[PDB]
Amino acid sequence: RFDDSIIPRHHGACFNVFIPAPRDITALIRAGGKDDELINKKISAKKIDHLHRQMLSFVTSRHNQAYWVSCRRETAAAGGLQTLGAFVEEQMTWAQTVVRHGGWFDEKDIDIILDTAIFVCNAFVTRFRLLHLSCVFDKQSELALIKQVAYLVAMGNRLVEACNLLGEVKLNFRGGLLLAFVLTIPGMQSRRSISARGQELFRTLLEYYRPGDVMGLLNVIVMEHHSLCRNSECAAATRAAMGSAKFNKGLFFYPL
Ligand SMILES: [Zn+2]
Repeated sequence: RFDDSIIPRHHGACFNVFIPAPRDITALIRAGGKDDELINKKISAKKIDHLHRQMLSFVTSRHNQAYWVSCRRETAAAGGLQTLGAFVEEQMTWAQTVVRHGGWFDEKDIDIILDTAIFVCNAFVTRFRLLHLSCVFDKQSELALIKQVAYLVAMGNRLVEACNLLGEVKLNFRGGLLLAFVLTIPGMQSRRSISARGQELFRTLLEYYRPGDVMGLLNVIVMEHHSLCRNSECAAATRAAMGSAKFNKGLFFYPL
């Protein structure tokens, strides 16, 4: 007797056990210039919020902005979904912060982390399509949407079309809400071109986002499909999509 059910064997590997969560940014500048495990780039929502003035004078400083922006886009062009989910996390948590402090998405003046939201978003979704979406999503109604939101963003501009498409749909299933979080900073940055119902969706996703949510949703989605998907190629593609999580040269922090 035993019962192998009470073991979360579906949870996969575990390199860090769950640990319960309870003025200098040069270490964050130096994290940006190197690839590292995310646990080495990690930081707390409230640590960043304490460091807003200072990290703001860094990301909006003119010196090397051209390099950090190209460098981030270079990583995101070659990174897998672990890199890109890391970038999406960093920018979602950064935005949420600058807003709380009275900032806004004004394309005039450059913010390193923000000036790449749309590039990073395009890159993630383009990599999402490397999955066997058909195997993953299941419900035909959900897969139908997800596949289309991925079609528009991945091919061409068409960001407004994908933002608008999401505003119409109810996002009570994980795959769509994920992609919504991905587009939330492209969404806000495109606020005066999208449907009012989009404008409201992305606004709320932004204010209701907590720093784990994107790497979380991506994790549990991939995790639970592969508790049953015995398919050899679907698993092989899932592995290709998320490459090294240690390929993040442009990333300044991984938020929590
Ligand atoms: Zn599968």
